[PDB]
Amino acid sequence: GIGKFLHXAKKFAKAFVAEIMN
Amino acid sequence: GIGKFLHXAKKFAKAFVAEIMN
Amino acid sequence: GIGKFLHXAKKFAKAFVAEIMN
Amino acid sequence: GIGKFLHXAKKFAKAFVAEIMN
Repeated sequence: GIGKFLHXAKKFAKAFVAEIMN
Repeated sequence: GIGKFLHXAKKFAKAFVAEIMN
Repeated sequence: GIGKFLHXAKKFAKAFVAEIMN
Repeated sequence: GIGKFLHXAKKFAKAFVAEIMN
């Protein structure tokens, strides 16, 4: 899905942000 | 941590790929 | 009806997202 | 392209107007 794909990016965006913070 | 973060990357990678193959 | 209208909407959403990525 | 996307918008607008005008 296109929804799946974008709600994919959002998860990775958030994991990225959590991690640069650590 | 890393595992969780790569396993974020992995899901985005695989969803990005499924999306381009439609 | 609804099915045809929603599937109008879905085509715009897909074209919109494509357009912003290109 | 822009042509494709614009002619996405047009189909959506036509589907919306036709839906909502009952």
